[PDB]
Amino acid sequence: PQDLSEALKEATKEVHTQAENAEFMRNFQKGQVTRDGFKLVMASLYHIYVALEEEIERNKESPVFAPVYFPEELHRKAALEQDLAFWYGPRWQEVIPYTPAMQRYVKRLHEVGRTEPELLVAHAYTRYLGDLSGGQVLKKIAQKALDLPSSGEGLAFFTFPNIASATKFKQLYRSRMNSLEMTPAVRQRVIEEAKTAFLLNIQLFEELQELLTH
Ligand code: HEM
Repeated sequence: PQDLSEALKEATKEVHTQAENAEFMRNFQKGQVTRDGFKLVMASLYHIYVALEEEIERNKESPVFAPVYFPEELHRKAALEQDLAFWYGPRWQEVIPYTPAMQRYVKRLHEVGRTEPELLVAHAYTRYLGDLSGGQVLKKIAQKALDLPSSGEGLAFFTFPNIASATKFKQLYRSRMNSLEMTPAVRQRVIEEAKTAFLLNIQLFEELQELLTH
């Protein structure tokens, strides 16, 4: 399609399904998530978003990323810090896992931000528009599965408080994505990088399910 936002959506349909089909996500969707499994995905997300948000800050004034720079609206590191303090306690930094599959994803995010920053939009699309677009169904599942106390914390990640309307915001973000100027080669690489981002998530899911089933 002409618009990058539509090109991305169409090009990643089949890997999104692969993610939906991954065993860990099948189980999450059938509501068979455990607190230990949930904790692991929240730890994963912290590492991913620390790396992604570091590289967005690095490249925020670059013409290859500035049009989609929305820090107040989208930043997730602080929310995940709040959440991990709940799930892993006050010493969470010293005890959260940082696994090889998590490292693989973080490594690629830094390579992209430092040496192929034109591709960073692919990673911000995959994470932010996915977490925003899917956050509604994704949260629903946990709360009814995790039996959390009524302690007012642990799921801040699933609320973007500086977005009053997700629908308006997605429209805006897509608009901005579409205003990026790129050659056909870069556009091709951006699309492939969005597929790569999905596969990095899928391989993570495969690792976490392994870790949880000993
Ligand atoms: C069990 C797994 C998953 C479920 C149930 C699912 C849920 C959703 C929902 C409900 C939407 C709405 C579609 C729309 O935009 O109209 C969607 C969008 C999307 N999700 Fe997921 N998702 C899952 C896995 C993931 C993963 C692992 C990623 C990436 C890390 C992801 C990235 C995306 C993206 C980028 C979109 C937005 C598409 C676009 O508008 O271009 N999803 N997903």
